[PDB]
Amino acid sequence: TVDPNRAAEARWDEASNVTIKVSTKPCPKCRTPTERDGGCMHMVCTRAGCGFEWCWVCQTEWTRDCMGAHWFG
Amino acid sequence: MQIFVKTLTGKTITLEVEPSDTIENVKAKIQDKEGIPPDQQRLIFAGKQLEDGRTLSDYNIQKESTLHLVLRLRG
Ligand SMILES: [Zn+2]
Ligand SMILES: [Zn+2]
Repeated sequence: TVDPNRAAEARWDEASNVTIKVSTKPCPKCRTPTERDGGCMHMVCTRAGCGFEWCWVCQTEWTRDCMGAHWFG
Repeated sequence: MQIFVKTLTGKTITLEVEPSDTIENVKAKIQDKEGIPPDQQRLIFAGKQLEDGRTLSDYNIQKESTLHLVLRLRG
């Protein structure tokens, strides 16, 4: 008894959002996946509304304890 | 054609490109206006990655298509 809304601007963004959430760790402060190259544990959150630096292993902020104990893997 | 490049920030950008544009030229056109280095651009199109040596036609990318821009870190 009601006409449903129609759109096509879906599935491509969804499948990209799913693939990124499984291939990259979510930033602790903004739940946004952040890319990691090489083997340094020094992660810088790629979201402008964040800037948060974090240890890829520890899920907490970047600190001297993380620089001595595992700067890289 | 206009495409949309959706960053991991939430800033989505407009970009004018041809079906014949190489993925390298798409990244250079992102660097021009956004300042973002091409070697730090991981383009994703529906799970698939865009290789720099391919074109927009090689991925069947049409007008109004929305690409994911993942920003690669150096650590
Ligand atoms: Zn963040
Ligand atoms: Zn640590």
